[PDB]
Amino acid sequence: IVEGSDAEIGMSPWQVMLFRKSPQELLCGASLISDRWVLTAAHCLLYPPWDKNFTENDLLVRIGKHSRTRYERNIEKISMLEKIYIHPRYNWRENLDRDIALMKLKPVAFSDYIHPVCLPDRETAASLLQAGYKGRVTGWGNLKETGQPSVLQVVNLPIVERPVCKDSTRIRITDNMFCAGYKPDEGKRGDACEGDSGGPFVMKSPFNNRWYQMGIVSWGEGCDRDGKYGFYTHVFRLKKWIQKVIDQFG
Amino acid sequence: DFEEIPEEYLQ
Amino acid sequence: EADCGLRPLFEKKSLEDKTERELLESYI
Ligand SMILES: *[C@@H]1O[C@H](CO)[C@@H](O)[C@H](O)[C@H]1NC(C)=O
Ligand SMILES: CN(C)S(=O)(=O)Nc1ccc(Cl)cc1
Ligand code: NA
Ligand code: NA
Repeated sequence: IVEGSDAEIGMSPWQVMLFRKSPQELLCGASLISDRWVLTAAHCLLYPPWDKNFTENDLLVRIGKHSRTRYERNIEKISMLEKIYIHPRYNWRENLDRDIALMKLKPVAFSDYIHPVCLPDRETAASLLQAGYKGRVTGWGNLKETGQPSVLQVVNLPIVERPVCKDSTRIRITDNMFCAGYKPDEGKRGDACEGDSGGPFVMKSPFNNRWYQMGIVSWGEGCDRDGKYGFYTHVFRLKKWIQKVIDQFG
Repeated sequence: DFEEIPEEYLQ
Repeated sequence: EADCGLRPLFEKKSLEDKTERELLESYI
């Protein structure tokens, strides 16, 4: 996260770290959506242009963390993966359309540090996914494009008007994406960066005071560049697939 | 860079 | 979950984090 700040303890208890077993390293962010299910970006698991195609046994998830590099004894919990599910129409060939995946875990025990985020209903999505409305992005990714944080970072960023998103890039933007970030004239800054992808973009509903995951950190062009925006998987738009997977395999 | 995690999670 | 999105160290205790108000103020 560029131009963010250190998270408070327990601020993002749905945060998950996707961790490579060997070599031991941070791969991506992710989020806890129930005691047995973790949501992330498909490209964190499958990206053939970079020869990436992880199997369950290649990976762990680390839940409850704050420190990036520390083993947080008696706080974090480390879970093995039972199964990965990638969206069947994830477009790794072109533009990362439908950049979403689920990982089924044993259940993790909830605690002060470990708690699931909500997934949006149609109405919460319609109400909150508006240009100018801010969400929150969290992760352990790099602090700048060109270094790495001690603890989880947080930044709040406004959703951007779709034509501005489209006009910022040559990539084809779809309805399964939204973009967020400040404009050059807005002064404030901030973005996801390398290692943040797969993590959550959340909003706190003013109606029921719950946190909802509206987006997944999907892609960008550099980090925190003027005139560029971060792109996020539109979780609500893909929720029927999420439910189908959990209903079938949960 | 990362602190070793308990061996039980790598079995 | 019925309890989703309510943080033990924040909403459950009626404590506000340092920047959530920025989000609320944007929901205009
Ligand atoms: C990824 O790996 C699985 C299992 O080895 C394989 O069956 C699948 O076809 C691969 N997907 C791509 C796009 O290469
Ligand atoms: C350009 N990327 C590979 S990055 O360095 O991770 N930057 C980035 C910026 C924004 C978003 Cl949403 C996702 C990724
Ligand atoms: Na364009
Ligand atoms: Na920018």
